[PDB]
Amino acid sequence: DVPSKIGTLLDLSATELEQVLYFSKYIVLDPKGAILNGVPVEKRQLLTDEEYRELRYGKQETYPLPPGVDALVKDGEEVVKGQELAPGVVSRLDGVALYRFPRRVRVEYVKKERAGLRLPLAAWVEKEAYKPGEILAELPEPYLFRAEEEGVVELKELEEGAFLVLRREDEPVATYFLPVGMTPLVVHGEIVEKGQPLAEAKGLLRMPRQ
Amino acid sequence: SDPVRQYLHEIGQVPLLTLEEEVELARKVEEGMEAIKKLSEITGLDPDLIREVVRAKILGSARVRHIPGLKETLDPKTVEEIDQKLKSLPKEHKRYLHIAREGEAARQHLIEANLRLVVSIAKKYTGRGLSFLDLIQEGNQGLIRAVEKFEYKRRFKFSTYATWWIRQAINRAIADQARTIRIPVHMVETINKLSRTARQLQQELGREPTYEEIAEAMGPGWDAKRVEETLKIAQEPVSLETPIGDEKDSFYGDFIPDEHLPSPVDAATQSLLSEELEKALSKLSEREAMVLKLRKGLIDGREHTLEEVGAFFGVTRERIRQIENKALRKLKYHESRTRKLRDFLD
Amino acid sequence: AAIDPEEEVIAEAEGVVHLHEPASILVVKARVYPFEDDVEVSTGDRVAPGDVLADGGKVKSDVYGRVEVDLVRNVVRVVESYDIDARMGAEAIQQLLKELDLEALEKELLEEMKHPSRARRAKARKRLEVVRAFLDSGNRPEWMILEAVPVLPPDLRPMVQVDGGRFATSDLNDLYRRLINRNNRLKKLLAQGAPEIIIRNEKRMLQEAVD
DNA sequence: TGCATCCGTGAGTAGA
DNA sequence: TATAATGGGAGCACGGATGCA
Ligand SMILES: [Mg+2]
Repeated sequence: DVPSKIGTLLDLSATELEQVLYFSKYIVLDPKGAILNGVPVEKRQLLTDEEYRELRYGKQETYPLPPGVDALVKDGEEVVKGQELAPGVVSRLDGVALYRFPRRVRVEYVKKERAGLRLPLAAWVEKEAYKPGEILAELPEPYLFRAEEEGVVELKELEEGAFLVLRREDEPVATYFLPVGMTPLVVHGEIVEKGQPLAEAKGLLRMPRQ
Repeated sequence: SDPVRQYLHEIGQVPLLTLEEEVELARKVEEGMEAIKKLSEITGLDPDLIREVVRAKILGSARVRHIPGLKETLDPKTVEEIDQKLKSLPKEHKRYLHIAREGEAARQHLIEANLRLVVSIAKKYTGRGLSFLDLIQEGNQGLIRAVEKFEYKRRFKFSTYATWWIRQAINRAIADQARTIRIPVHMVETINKLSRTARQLQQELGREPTYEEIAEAMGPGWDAKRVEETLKIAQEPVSLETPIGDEKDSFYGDFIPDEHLPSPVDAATQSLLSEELEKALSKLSEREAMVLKLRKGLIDGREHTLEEVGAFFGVTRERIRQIENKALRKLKYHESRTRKLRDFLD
Repeated sequence: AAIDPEEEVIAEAEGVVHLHEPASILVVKARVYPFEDDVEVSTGDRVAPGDVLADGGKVKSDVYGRVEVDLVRNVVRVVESYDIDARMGAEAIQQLLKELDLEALEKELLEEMKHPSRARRAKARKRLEVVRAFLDSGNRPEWMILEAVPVLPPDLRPMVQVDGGRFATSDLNDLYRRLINRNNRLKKLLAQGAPEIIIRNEKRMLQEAVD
């Protein structure tokens, strides 16, 4: 009934009262120190549904990744607005990124073993330990690393470099390590003798990155 | 301006889940309920109470209300007591609390995600006597039942299991609320069955079936009388405001008399009845006439048993009845001479 | 972990885990608080700056927010949010009407009555008439909101049997039926912990039923 | 200050 | 109580009073 009596008392227009009573917009009964768009929440302020959800429950967004693609950022990493979350995905807001349903679990298994390598005295640079990518030796000339034991070759190839395990019968008689710059001259399941070249190490050879 | 459009807009604010999300929420819900059972085994409290407290903390300060099922009233003081009672548990026992919380949250998100299905199911049920939004709400109840009863172990999409409960709820609603005079659900099923049967019969025969033909197509146990009584009991009342003329001038309810309240003629009839009955009752000895009135409740408005009506004036038993008749004998005298009582006998 | 034990993935030996190719990525505005030992808050709790989160009170919250406890990632994450009380409908309106001090508003409007602008004096008058009406009458504004809806006596909304043995009734019975049904459904929905959307819609329907 | 919006009015009796 | 199903459908005339541009 115009003018609205309730609307008149609370100083609200017809539209506002309609929106509040009929569950269009929210009316603030207390700020609790809320801030919206840089200006603090005033009591008796009309909030939309989006505004109320953002204020009360916070702001977040989910970005779908095309199946078969990997993320350019890690899990739990702080993200800036405009920073690409993927090759085809751009994040609209700032905050913490979280992985939703990883389709692939890559487990890196820790392996600590004992291997051996035969090298010329001159080429080898003496060091108590060797970091990945650090030069193990520098060769003046092509050099072949021969087998010191007879047996069956087991070739285990990593990303770069390899482990060659020689075994007679069911018991391994030898374990050899071939660093970067060393090309295996044998294949998997090959029979070799003492003094037969296993691999050729030429030029400057260093520890693999892995 | 339009409630349905507004609700449909509020529905489109929640994005639909995916398979992994659905299975995730379902898993969190089930493991949440299991966690509640675990906390029940540990703390020694009521599973319902714990569930309602966890739910109270999830929903927040916005909603607190007493549940009819709980033995104790639910108030923020109590929810704080029980919450702090749950947080006092060791880490391994405190894990189930977090599990239950995330479980309830997952339940809320799961129900909120499926709200479209309820609408798509309820849109087919329009015209049964219930409003669209009513059907949507009952269907929402069905969806809630579905969420609480769902098992992700069976590798079934949630829509499959939910649809059944939604249809169930919608149907129960339609059967329950559509009639001004309430009829039980089974009887409603019977009436609907009768309707479909009669519709098939008129469909094949090319004319409106009789009670006998309906009795035949209904099988054994059904005769014409039962069909007639069932159709009679299936009749819906009509509105008193139903238009009579060509204008808004008159209503149906203006043509219905009130049979309850006594007309002035009836009131005067009863009054004069008491008058003439008091006129001819003083003609003879007082105590026996007053014993007659004592039996017929003119005095106290109650029929007194022979021992009581006896014990009234100091007599007892067998005499009293023989006096009443005696009174009724002498009562046959006076009136018969003045003949005043004829017309009141109708 | 999976449904069937044979499809589960169990680590053969010692190693580190790396998650790749996620279904999606969820960006949230929040604060991450990794905890080593034990957390004193649970999911759903609300937290102001300076409140103890985990580790016996070593790690606390920087900002206002809602608590999400991640057991998998072993971190207490606080989503930035406020405790704001913002309501809808006749509940909120009734609250506002209850909070009103009529004498104060009368004073304010009286001060407004001295403004040089004609329109402002007009509006101030129109409001002050209502305010003073409530003041003189002794009526409270919050009574314009109904907690309890009266029911008209059945003889003024009769269910009667006509000549033919059929029934005639008043439409007020149907309206009352709608109101009662929606109210009961609302109460059940509240007791069963329905989501905000459902309850909201139900309340709207209730309001329109009373309408 | 004037244009424009919503809202609320529009004979009686009889009969049907 | 279990394939999956996920956003509806209809439908003149002049006045006072207030709201807005
Ligand atoms: Mg039969």
